[PDB]
Amino acid sequence: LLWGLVFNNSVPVQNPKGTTSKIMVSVWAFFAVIFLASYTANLAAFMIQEEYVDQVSGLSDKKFQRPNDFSPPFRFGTVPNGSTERNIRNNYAEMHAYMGKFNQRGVDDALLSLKTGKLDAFIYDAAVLNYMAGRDEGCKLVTIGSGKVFASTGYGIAIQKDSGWKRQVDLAILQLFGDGEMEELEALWLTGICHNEKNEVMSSQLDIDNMAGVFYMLGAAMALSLITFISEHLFYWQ
Amino acid sequence: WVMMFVMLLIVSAVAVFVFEYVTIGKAIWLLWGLVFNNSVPVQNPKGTTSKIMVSVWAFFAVIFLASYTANLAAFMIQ
Amino acid sequence: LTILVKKEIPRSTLDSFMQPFQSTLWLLVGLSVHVVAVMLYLLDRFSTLSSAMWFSWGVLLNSGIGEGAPRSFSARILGMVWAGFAMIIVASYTANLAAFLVLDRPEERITGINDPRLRNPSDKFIYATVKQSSV
Amino acid sequence: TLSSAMWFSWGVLLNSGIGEGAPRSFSARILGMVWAGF
Amino acid sequence: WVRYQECDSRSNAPATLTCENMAGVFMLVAGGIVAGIFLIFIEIAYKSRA
Amino acid sequence: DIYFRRQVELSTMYRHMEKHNYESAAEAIQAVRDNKLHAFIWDSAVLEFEASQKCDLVTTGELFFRSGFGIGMRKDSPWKQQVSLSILKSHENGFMEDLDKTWVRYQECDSRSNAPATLTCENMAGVFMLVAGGIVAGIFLIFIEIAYKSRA
Amino acid sequence: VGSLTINEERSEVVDFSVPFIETGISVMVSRSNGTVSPSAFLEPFSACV
Repeated sequence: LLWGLVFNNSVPVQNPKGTTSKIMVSVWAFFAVIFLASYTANLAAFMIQEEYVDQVSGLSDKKFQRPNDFSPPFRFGTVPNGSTERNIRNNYAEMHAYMGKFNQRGVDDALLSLKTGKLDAFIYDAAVLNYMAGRDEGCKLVTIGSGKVFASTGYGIAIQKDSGWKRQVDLAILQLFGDGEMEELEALWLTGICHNEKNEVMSSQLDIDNMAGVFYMLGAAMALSLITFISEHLFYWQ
Repeated sequence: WVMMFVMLLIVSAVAVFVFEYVTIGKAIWLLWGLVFNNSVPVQNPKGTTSKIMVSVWAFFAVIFLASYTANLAAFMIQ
Repeated sequence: LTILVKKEIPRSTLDSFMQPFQSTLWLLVGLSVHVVAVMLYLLDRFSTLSSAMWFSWGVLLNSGIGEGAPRSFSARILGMVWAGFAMIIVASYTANLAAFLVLDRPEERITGINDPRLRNPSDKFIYATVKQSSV
Repeated sequence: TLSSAMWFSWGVLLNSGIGEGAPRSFSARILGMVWAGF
Repeated sequence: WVRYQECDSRSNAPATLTCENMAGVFMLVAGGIVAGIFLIFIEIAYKSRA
Repeated sequence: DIYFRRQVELSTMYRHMEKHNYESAAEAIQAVRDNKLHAFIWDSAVLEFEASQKCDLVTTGELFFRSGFGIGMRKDSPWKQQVSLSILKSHENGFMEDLDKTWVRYQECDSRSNAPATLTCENMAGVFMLVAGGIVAGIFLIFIEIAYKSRA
Repeated sequence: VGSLTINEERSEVVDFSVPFIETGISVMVSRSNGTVSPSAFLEPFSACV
């Protein structure tokens, strides 16, 4: 009796005898109506504030290692002439040895290959990618983490070897940093639309097949119903 | 609220048909208790052939109140 | 001065007439209903037989159909978590129905003359004013 | 069916099925409809 | 002359009705009321047979 | 104090800054938690560590003066070509990523995203106390009812 | 002047100025669909409730 009304069910259940028994069930009903109305509330609070989690993180992941056990495996894109190739060829040889079949011919061609399912992930410089994250017509998912970069460096101005004109520009650039004029030069530079400025996620739950945990809470009881059936052989010895 | 009554009253024909092969005032008293989530002590109709339409109405009820609580919770925080 | 643009469509969730996730609003749960009726049948036979599905559907849909509880406790401990599962799926359906109607839509529009959609020009946006005017 | 009316009505409110009987008159039934709706 | 008419201030509040149509959820009972008599006829032909 | 004194548009702010300054980082860090000082200005590479250990304070976003801590040398020492190389080499083969993984981001409480959608259903006392009072008072009401049953 | 990174293989021949815009090697991931948690919210009601 006491399970059917706490979990909102009209199981056919005989009430207990007498009017004196009728009180405690009427307390339990007031515990039930408060209970489920709490739990539906908290769950509805929980499932419209939780954030999507970043299924690939870092270059040390098994996905970015040798892609053995993956229905069709990961395809990494890169441009094969520049600095990133010379950095990636001195730390992970087999990574670029696998990546050699997936070259791209341009930045926008990398975006067109990313939109058509032809590429799973793309590897390039940080500043150009942080610009192109902000100037897509949609503002869907962009970069791993927030701004986590692997080999932090800078841009610069190349110059003739040991010329005297280095030490002046070395002052003058710092004077620009001293004046805040880079943020005055921000109006052309990297601003945009949707730089994760909502952190919203709306999802049709075709991915509601994550309910396998409560299916595991089902079939475990489907085990225990056999187990107790086996311990219902104990009156044969008693 | 006006489609509810006119789709509610139509089961009297099958309630007559199951006794031909409990409907004067015991039909709508059953059909109100489960659409508004209540365990009113209500006799079910006779026969296993009557058991189908109530099992449709229960699926209309669970969809209904779960809709209306949803929309009200959308309405009262905007 | 101000900027004039065109409002969008955005829809309501009317087309989800009890089908928000009918891809994964599975009939697999109905097979679970049938096999748990078969399981209660097998638990009750070898310790009220053909009526087990008329029990179990009445557990799910909150409809009190005339029926008896299973006599063995081994079926009762399964029925406990079956009713708990029914409460779980109806509460999750309630929360995901509220989620469609509480969450708004993307495409935040342009804000003043300091927008890079408008400050830095392109082909994807067209701007115009009346000729020979104060603008 | 006279003294048990509150044991009906609390069972209408708190979703607790108590061994009782429906009112015989329809004039009480039409009040019970909107009581359950409330 | 100016503020005499409106439609609705576009504050983008989707929390409103337009529960105008209800067809796909009522069609299950509209199909149940028709198919139920046919299943009742098959059941009573079974009752008459055995 | 150099960055603020250099700017002219912020001069009034700098004139508001002269009467409350501190001498070390830990003094102001302890003084913020004692509510004597509502705000503090320092580097991000100290405050993001401080917001991961002393777990009552928060940063607030944007940056002003983007630079990096460098090795200070005497002018025209002969090591100026060696140490400018090896630093870049340590940025190449993954040494600094091990260094800050060992030292900087090793502890993290909770990215204060202000998500109240969580538990702390720890206590349940005021809702369970109705059944805890019902179980005690019910036997007394049953005794009064059976004294009525015995009487009439 | 332009887009030109800093590394060790170029610093041997060429001298460089002060670092100018922070950058590095990053990775752009696809624009995948939204996902809820892989379980129902069974977190710690089980501890006490």
